[PDB]
Amino acid sequence: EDLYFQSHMTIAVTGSIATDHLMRFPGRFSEQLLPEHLHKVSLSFLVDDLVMHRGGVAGNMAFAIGVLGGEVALVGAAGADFADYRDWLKARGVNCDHVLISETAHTARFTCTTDVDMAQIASFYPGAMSEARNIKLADVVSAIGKPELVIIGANDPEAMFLHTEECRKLGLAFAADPSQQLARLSGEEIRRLVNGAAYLFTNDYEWDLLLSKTGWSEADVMAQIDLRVTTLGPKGVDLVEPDGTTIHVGVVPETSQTDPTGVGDAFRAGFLTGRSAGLGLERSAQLGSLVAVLVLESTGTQEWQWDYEAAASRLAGAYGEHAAAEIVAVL
Amino acid sequence: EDLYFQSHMTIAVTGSIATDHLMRFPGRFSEQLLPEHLHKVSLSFLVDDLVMHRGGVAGNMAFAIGVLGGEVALVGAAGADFADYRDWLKARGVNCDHVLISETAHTARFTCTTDVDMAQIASFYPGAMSEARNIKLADVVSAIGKPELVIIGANDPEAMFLHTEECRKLGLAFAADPSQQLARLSGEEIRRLVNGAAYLFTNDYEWDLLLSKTGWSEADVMAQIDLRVTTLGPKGVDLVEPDGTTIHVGVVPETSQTDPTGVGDAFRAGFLTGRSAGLGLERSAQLGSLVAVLVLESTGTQEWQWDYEAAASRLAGAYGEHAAAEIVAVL
Ligand SMILES: Nc1nc(F)nc2c1ncn2[C@@H]1O[C@H](CO)[C@@H](O)[C@H]1O
Ligand SMILES: Nc1nc(F)nc2c1ncn2[C@@H]1O[C@H](CO)[C@@H](O)[C@H]1O
Repeated sequence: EDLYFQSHMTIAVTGSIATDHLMRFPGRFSEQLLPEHLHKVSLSFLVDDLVMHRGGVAGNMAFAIGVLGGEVALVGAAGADFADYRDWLKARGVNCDHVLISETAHTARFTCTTDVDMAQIASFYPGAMSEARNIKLADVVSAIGKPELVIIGANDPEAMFLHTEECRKLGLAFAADPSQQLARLSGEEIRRLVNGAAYLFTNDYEWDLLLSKTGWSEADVMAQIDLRVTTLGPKGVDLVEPDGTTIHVGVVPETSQTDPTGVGDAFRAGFLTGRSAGLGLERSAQLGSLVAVLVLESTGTQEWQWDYEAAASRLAGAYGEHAAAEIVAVL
Repeated sequence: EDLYFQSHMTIAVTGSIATDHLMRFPGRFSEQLLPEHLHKVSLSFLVDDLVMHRGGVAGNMAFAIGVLGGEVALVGAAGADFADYRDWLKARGVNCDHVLISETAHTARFTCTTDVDMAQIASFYPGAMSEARNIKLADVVSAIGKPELVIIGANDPEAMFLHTEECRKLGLAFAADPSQQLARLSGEEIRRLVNGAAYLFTNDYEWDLLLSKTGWSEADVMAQIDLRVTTLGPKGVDLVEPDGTTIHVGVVPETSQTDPTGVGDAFRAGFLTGRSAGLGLERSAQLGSLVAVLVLESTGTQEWQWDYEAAASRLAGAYGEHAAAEIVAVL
């Protein structure tokens, strides 16, 4: 029981802050993935495009929460070059006071290749991100009060656990969002991020990867968390309670599949923004699905716009008049 | 029948010229590749290392032929920054007079991630490489005479076919070495690079990929080429005649598995250098296997050294006293 004052009602977003280099491969990754050679791949894709955008899961989620009008603090480590990115985030209402700025290291670099089917293969060079393990959430809480929720996104692997442990001892609700780091984290490292999570967010691949590396069954997981949120690509999202009562919400139909980078981050930000404003699970995932498709339809993770009227109309089209009115009212 | 004078006995190396960014993932790619999710991967690897080295298959092969004392011309397209790389190559005897230097575009960039098992996943941004389709081999032959062999390595996809067609009409022997570009090339594009090749070089994965995309059987291929050379990783290399009489040569045992980038290029350069000096197929693959392991044991593709005495001793250790003496004498 933490007796310190409530930040009311700020979301703290912890996780990576990066520059993304996004490229396109005009072919199919799967077609190149021979099942008998997956033991030791040798893959090289000639790309026809390369563009740079602001990124990092925490930058992406903070940006979207800010666009949607939420109170949000970004907590992560960046290089000295961060001043410009800070102005871009501040322009959408993001509190960047608690970003650790490295004296020596460079802002992290994401290099990603997307194929015609929206599959993606990418590397992430941490640089200054590794110093996130030096950030104390206690000092953040000291300054702005207790957040209603701390998001634990992909980050310096040690930082992900330290931040989670801090949430546990400070009694802060947290969302486990290890998605992007599941490949790097050992089963032991994944297991210690999960217990007591208000939300666990992944896509279905990541859900299978998590269970595969943790050695856990779905039951083992549901006993430790308040809610599992599993995005299903073109099949929408499952929201599962520990019982588990399952709410399913289908996608907002896309007009293009441009670039899927940051789609999960956007869903999570919209959904959590919905939850913060007292919408239920179904309505929150409907709002999330909209921000998600807006990212899918643009190149880069923070290159989407928010038109209130366009939003209501689209929400109406996919979910009906009730959903659209309840959602738009909350914002 | 080309009546123009013989370059005697120059190898022309066509293919990519690049800067390589090499990174390491301290985990296993396969462990992250769920067979039921290979339909649409979502992969992101946190890397712990990033280093830059001179690269491109044609730069790599030209460098090695030059180190081994061969006469070699590098033929490809690079950016204005190429002046420095040119000095590095010229220092090892490489003729760079026929490199096309782009007035506007940047030297190509390779971004590669290697796991603990030496598996690799990479992207290649062409930049100035795309202008290789503007290079005329006829003009090269005009200047230096007919090469004894033209290597057709991974390149601008259109350039790979144009260069091959030029070899066919100029009556130049050529080696089809599409390896790195097989992922990008259509089955139609692969099929038109093969007929009449003096050598076809691939590893076994690439051999399966080639057959898979061409719709060809091994028999269909062997009827069109003079020799198939298929590297087998830790199992060495198969050299197969159209019959097919098969010569197999095992690896030179490694003291480390440092970085496998450029290992194939090195094998090909050593092997072809062997063939140029009148060694037979077995002896040429033995020399090739040595340059190959030297690359495996160093980081980068052209960061290996050539000690004549160390070479003889290692060749002796893996292949016996006869092989070592016959090989070292030729150089
Ligand atoms: N392995 C990773 N680790 C961390 F901390 N962040 C990563 C990783 N892979 C992708 N990203 C970031 O994810 C964003 C899209 O969700 C992108 O903006 C990108 O910066
Ligand atoms: N898709 C590709 N296309 C081309 F033309 N070149 C590529 C490709 N992938 C890797 N490379 C180069 O291969 C070298 C190692 O064999 C490396 O030095 C690298 O530059």
